[PDB]
Amino acid sequence: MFVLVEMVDTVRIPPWQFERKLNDSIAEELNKKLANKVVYNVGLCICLFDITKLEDAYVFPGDGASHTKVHFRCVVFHPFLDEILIGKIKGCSPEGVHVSLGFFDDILIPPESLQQPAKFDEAEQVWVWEYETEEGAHDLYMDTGEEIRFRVVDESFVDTSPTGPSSKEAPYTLVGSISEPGLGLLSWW
Amino acid sequence: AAYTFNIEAVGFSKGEKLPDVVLKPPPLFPDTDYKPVPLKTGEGEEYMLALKQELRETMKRMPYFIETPEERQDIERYSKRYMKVYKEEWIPDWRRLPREMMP
Amino acid sequence: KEQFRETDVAKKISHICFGMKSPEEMRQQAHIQVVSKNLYSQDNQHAPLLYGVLDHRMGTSEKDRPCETCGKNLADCLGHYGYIDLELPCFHVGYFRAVIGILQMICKTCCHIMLSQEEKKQFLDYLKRPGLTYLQKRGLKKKISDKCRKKNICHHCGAFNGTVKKCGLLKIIHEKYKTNKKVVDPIVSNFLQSFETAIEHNKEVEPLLGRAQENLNPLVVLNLFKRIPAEDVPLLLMNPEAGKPSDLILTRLLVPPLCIRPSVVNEDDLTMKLTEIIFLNDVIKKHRISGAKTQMIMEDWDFLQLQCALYINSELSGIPLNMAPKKWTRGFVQRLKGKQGRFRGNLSGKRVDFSGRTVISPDPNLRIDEVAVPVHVAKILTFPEKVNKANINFLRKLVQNGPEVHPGANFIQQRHTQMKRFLKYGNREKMAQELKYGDIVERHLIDGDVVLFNRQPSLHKLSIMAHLARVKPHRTFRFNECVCTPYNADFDGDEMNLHLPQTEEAKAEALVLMGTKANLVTPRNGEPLIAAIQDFLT
Amino acid sequence: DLMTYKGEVLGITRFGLAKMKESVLMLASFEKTADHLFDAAYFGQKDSVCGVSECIIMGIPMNIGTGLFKLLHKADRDPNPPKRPLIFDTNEFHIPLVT
Amino acid sequence: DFESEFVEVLNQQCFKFLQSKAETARESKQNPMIQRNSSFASSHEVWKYICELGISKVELSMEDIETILNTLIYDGKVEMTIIAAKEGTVGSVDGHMKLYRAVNPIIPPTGLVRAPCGLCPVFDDCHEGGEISPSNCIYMTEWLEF
Amino acid sequence: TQAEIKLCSLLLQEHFGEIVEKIGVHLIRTGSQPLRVIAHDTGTSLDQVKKALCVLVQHNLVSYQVHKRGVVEYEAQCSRVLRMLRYPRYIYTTKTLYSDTGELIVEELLLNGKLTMSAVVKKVADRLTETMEDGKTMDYAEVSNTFVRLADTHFVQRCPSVPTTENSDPGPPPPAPTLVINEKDMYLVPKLSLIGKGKRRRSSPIPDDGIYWQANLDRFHQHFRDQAIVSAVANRMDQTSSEIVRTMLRMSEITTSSSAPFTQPLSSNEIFRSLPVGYNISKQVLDQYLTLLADDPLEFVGKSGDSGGGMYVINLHKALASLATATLESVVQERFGSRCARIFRLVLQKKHIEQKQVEDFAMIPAKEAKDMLYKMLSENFMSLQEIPKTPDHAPSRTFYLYTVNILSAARMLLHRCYKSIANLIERRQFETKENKRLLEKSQRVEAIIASMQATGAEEAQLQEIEEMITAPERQQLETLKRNVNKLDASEIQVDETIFLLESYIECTMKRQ
Amino acid sequence: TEGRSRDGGLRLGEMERDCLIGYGASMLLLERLMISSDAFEVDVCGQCGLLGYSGWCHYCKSSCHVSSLRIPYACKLLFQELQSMNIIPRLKLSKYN
DNA sequence: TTAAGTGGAGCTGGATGCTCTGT
DNA sequence: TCCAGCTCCACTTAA
RNA sequence: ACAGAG
Ligand code: SF4
Ligand SMILES: [Zn+2]
Ligand SMILES: [Zn+2]
Ligand SMILES: [Zn+2]
Repeated sequence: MFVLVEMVDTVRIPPWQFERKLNDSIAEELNKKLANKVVYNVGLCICLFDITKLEDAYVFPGDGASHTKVHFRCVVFHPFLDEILIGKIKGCSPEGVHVSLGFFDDILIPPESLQQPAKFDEAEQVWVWEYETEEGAHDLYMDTGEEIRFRVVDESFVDTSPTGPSSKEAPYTLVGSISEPGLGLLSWW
Repeated sequence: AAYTFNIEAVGFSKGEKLPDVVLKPPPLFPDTDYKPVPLKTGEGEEYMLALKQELRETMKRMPYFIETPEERQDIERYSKRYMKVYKEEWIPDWRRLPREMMP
Repeated sequence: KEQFRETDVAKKISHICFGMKSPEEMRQQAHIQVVSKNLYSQDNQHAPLLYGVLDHRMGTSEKDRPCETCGKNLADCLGHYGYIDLELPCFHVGYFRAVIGILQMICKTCCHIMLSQEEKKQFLDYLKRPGLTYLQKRGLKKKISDKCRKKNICHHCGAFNGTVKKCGLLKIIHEKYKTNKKVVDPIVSNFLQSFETAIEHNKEVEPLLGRAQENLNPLVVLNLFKRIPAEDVPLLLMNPEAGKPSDLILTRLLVPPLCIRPSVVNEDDLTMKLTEIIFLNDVIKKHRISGAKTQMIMEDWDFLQLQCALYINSELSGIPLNMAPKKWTRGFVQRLKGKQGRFRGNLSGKRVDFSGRTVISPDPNLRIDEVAVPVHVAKILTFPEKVNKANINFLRKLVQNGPEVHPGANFIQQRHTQMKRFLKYGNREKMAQELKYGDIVERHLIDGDVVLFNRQPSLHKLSIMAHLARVKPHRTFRFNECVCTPYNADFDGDEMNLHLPQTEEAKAEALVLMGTKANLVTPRNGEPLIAAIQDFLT
Repeated sequence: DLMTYKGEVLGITRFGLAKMKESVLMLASFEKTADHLFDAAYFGQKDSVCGVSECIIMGIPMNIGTGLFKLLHKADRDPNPPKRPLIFDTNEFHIPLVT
Repeated sequence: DFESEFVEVLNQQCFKFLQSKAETARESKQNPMIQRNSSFASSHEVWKYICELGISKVELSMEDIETILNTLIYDGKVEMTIIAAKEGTVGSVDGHMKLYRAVNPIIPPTGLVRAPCGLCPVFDDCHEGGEISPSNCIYMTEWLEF
Repeated sequence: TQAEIKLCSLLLQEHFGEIVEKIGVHLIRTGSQPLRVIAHDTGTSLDQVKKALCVLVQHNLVSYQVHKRGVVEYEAQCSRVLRMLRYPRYIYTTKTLYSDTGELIVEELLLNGKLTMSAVVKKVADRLTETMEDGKTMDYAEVSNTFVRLADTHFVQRCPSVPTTENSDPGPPPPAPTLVINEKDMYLVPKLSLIGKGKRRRSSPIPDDGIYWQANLDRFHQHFRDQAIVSAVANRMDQTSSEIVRTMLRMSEITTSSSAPFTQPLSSNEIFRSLPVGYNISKQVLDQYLTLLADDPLEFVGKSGDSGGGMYVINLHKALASLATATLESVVQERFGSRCARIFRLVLQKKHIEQKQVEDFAMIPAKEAKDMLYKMLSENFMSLQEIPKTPDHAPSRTFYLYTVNILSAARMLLHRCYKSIANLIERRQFETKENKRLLEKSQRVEAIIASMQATGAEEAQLQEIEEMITAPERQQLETLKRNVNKLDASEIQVDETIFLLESYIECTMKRQ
Repeated sequence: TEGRSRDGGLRLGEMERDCLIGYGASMLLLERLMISSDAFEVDVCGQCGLLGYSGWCHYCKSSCHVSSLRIPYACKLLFQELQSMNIIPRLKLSKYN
């Protein structure tokens, strides 16, 4: 479900690390700058996948470190629209249902895309669903959060960059839907 | 305190009534005494008002309005044939147009 | 969780493109509008005013009071601009000779450039060739303006275009109505008789009307230059992405940050010029309301042009006697130009630290590559030795001795920190134990340091050479007299300079390239200069 | 040869140097320091920071001397290293769907 | 000045007399050449009428009103044509006589004044991205409301 | 012309879009260029440049010529881009002289740029079906019958023709065919025997090929010039006198240059038969009008002859100078008030004048006149002569004669107009873009009514439209429309000012 | 500062500069005439080429193009004296590679 | 006869060494 | 205190 | 601003 992103960078290798093969030292110094961070237009970087090319290791004047331009590919969790995923409920809230996908927690099920039978919680945090035959409106998305299946209808990037001179909002947002048949808790289908 | 130039060469022969010191800068949109003339109305001047709005809505739909091409669509899907933006194409008269412009 | 951001975007300057700001880009840079003439409040609190010059929204030039825009001290702040609005346009004195040039090329009636279709086609294709250099542009401007001056009628509107020339300090005149002994031309004959209302009431018009001409002025030339077609702007050799003809006439003026003009010179001459500009802008604005005569308004405008021009360049030649400054003042041009200006005094050469000076005296028991440095200079001139596996146990002993014993150290600095611990205080035997790799110990100058050595007048490269220091008790600098001939030194109370290179790369370039053993022969004829002298020849 | 390489005998005066040297900041750091800076504003000239004098002004190391060459570190490196094969998204299993 | 609060009422009073007299000929509609002649007033009759109204104790001397009527020309409200003094009740100039008639303006007010831009005092400062912009102008935000 | 290029950028974006306004503005700003560097200076791909250039040449907005070594250079026609703004006034004025068929002819010619005579009579017939009902077709005969009447009146004219390759230069094909205009056949229509009917949008080889036709914009300006002169005479003299002027100008149409100081003279003997029969005027009274017009110091007419009875010419240039001055005085009056407009007409008649004479002549006191005088300098309505006593030019020893120059103040005032329209468009587009949220929302509710309008459409959908939360929002959409309708209407009305000022500037230039 | 009374220091003149060029000593000339006098950092916006502050460009009202350049302070001073003269030094910065 | 291209003469603006050491 | 460019004005050729 | 020193 992931993608590769082809990226370039100039990596500074300091001179105490000259006792190590360069392809090992470069990869470590790249994971330290990319892992668990969102790169704006492309998504959340998991780790470096491989180095595809490695240019000349210049030494610039006034420093002793070596600078080398690296060509590399990185595994990034970018899910395409209308994809099916499975994940666990962390919380119920008035604004909707919040889903976790392992590492990723900013998954929104909006109430405009929830199941139609029940749509306004009666002063309760937990969301509800009513079926006439079974369960009299007490069926619920439990706080323990047994895995739901959801379909990612929308995603948005918000540019979390400094405004004004210098001297926490979620930068990657994902919006699901659950209204289709076959979506929901796994035990329902 | 005196300045570099002599103030008597500018004026002020009496020795008083120098202009005051501006404290706050003047506002960006100062108030004006005069107002615009109200518009011309009529059965003929309003028909030009409606024809002007019908030329925007038509010339955006006519084939001369070359829209910018889309790119970097992520994946292919079966909803591509259902969502293909169909529009007929105009062709010029290549006698008048130069040879250097054939597509 | 967090978004990626690059940590430290170091970049390299690729080129400087010069240009000029439009009056409405000035308003977009500047943080405040300046309107008040008074430097300081009248009351004893000694605050500056909120919307006058010396306002701390434009930065600070004293540690006592911080900048308002970014809340940061003198050491941290780059400075910020304000602007002054000018009620009437003025010529910029640096661009004035270029203002006339354009008015000699453009038609004064429709603002098209006075060239035929063929000459326009020619020069526009000259300006296409890749790699057009600065000299070729200056030559092309001459040939373009040459043709425009030999034409007297416009190909586009047909109006007559006489000579444009200077007519005194910051004034321009256009000879639209020349007159000749021949049969009188139609259009000039209409103008000469239009004066009928003036002649009825003013007798003196009738001699002087032969000398009546179009007095070009900033209110007109700003209105012409807005109307020049953008197709014809490249043929004036103006680059249309660095500026426009409209920008050459200043209707707005930036005031520099306070750190350009520090608070105790009290105020700098730029700050007092800007007061006078603001005052005269209030004089002119009031006289328009109170009904002064045109003789007064024009004179005041003439003052505003002078005060702006003397703000930029205070050495103007043609200043009338009833307008001349009583005192000399630094304009911007005077602090750029000359021996004590920026380019010679502060940019090409500058005062440097880790330097010393003393009387020189002989010592033949030193080698020719050595120089004796007194202990009093060696305890001051420190070299930053980076701590590593080869020198850790050596630098510990130097840290223990501390500032007062000669093989010692004045400062210690931790790995990723930029403050410096002054090693005179604290217990040095504890600070020696807590040395880590990557710390910097600022040790004293010791035997075997590469040190630069230079007599004050330098006529050739051998007047500055690198020597290995050796520390000795007496105060003078000392070297073997075989090296007197390169320095032209004579030990009669002569003084010489010493520089301690603060970088490992600067040691190597000094040692390999500038060492005395590498410089036994002069570059000129290849003859030896370090050799025997008197009492070594006898 | 410096005096005659442009076909005319050019002096070592400010006038000869203005015909030999293109750089504004070099020209402005010798004589007529005001006029050269206003002309560069008018012409919109861009200045190559390559020359010796403007390198010392801008604080960058000059090309001549020790600046003419670059140093590479002789690290133990393998350029164009072995790539990880993809398993899924290879071309032989994914012939296009549409005609 | 003579008196600024004095001339301002005489300015309209003279034009009302010329407007009245022009209205008589337009209502007469007998013969357009004769009607054009009838549309002119005498330079002496307008003075003798204004001084007879009795606005002020000071006498409205003919040598002043002869130059006051020029202000109605520069407001664009009246024409003046000199005629030879072939016949006239006084003939106030040797061989010459002066006629006055009210006239309409040449054209209605233009299109630029109808737009707010035509009257703006900060027109030189207004730009797309600036502090003063059409997208944030107060002169348009007011004038579009009524 | 930075105001012109800013205004041209908006017009091309609204009528043609983003990847063609880039090429259009670049041609206006730089002048003529070969094709390869149009792409390189812009960064557009070569295929998009060809698409952009071919649409701009279709609507006659760029020309092309062959040059040395056979390269084509394109060249933008700046004034013809601005005349896209006057298109509704053209479509209205054809509806005044001609029926609704003549309205739809000019609409198709202006929107497609060039059409063949067969193509226009087809597309006018198709579109006029919506104006009619109950079986009656539009037929191609009554379309062409108006087109040939449009042609004779010169409102429509043939485009420059391709040359006959067989007659001239047979051989290797040229890079561009070097088109030329033929003066004989501009107003000579092809004859068409084919007829037919317009299709009512049910949705369930060509003889005049190469005879392209386009609107003759210069003929509309000769119409609008007449209306400015005729209406000025209608105010000053009488409606009857205005008709006499309208009679002279309508005869002048076919036999005079669109740029000349004087038209062809006509005798009063031949004016008499041309005036409509309802005007109960004798020939002798007609000569009373003509002398009283010629007596006017505005001099809209003059004598210029004596043969065949009374001879009279109407002055084209001198009428425009009056109208440009009346335009120039009217903006002074509204911006600074009547007392300042007094001073403007004073200095204009007393051609050079000083402050002490201005207060004397206008009966405006000091500290009120001088404030008005000094503002008129700073807005470039008025000038200083500055006759010197000495070659010092010192302010203490010179007499500052004021002057008004009409030509420079007309060019200055025109520059204010181009920026004024650009501002009005910028306000409309700002308020349209910032309400795209509500405009989509108000579309989608109406889309529920438009889509599935009749087939299977139950009545149970008509109330669910106002059930959305957009019902309170509606107050904003009434404010939107009243804003846009005032901004659009002012964008039309400032064009009345441009045409008056530009026609004066157009005629004083000889372009020698 | 200027001299012995003020613990001033010593001058590397225009003539000593000419000596060091003739040795080809490019890094020593950088150490003496930048690092041990007036080393500084400025925020430069890569879009407009003007100087900014604190990683913010007031001209553009954006934060993303700004970058740090190592510059002598006297040149920063020159680049602000010249802008007040309305001679604008618009910089362009490449990466250091 | 005069339009015009080029000689000769006067006006204008630029420049004139490197540092410390004190009052 | 010494020295290049810029502009004004007489001085032949040429139609 | 003046005097020194090399
Ligand atoms: S401020 Fe607004 S209303 Fe006034 S001229 Fe500018 S855009 Fe027009
Ligand atoms: Zn600050
Ligand atoms: Zn012209
Ligand atoms: Zn910026």
